[PDB]
Amino acid sequence: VQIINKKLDLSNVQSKCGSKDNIKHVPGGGSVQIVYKPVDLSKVTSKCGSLGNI
Amino acid sequence: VQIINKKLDLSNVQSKCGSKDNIKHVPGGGSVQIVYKPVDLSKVTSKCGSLGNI
Amino acid sequence: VQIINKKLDLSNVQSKCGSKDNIKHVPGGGSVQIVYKPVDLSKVTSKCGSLGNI
Repeated sequence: VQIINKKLDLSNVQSKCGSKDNIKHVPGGGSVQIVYKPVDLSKVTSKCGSLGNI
Repeated sequence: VQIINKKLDLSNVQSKCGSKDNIKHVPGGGSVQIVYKPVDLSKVTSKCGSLGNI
Repeated sequence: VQIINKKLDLSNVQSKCGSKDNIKHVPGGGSVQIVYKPVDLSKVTSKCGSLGNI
């Protein structure tokens, strides 16, 4: 009943950001979820001289 | 009944930011969750001379 | 019934930030969670000459 994963990871990231989730994973009936007036206004600048493998 | 993972990781990150989640994992019926006036005005600047393997 | 992990990790991080989660893992029905006026205002700067393996 063998399971064999053998994973190899060489990945690279310059800047990595997690989630910014407002309401998340709320199991139950008759519950109330309100998200009111969100504003994403954020800025991302990425500049690179050469991107990719080989 | 073997399980064999054998994982290898050489990965790189220059800056790593976790999540910023407002309401998260709230198990139960009849509950109230409110998230009122969120703003995200964050800035992310990434600059690189060469990004990638080999 | 072998479980065998064999994991090897050589990964690198220059700067690492944990999560900034407001309300998190709150078990119970009929409960109330309010998050009011969040502001992400953060700045992240990453500059590199060469990022990646070999």
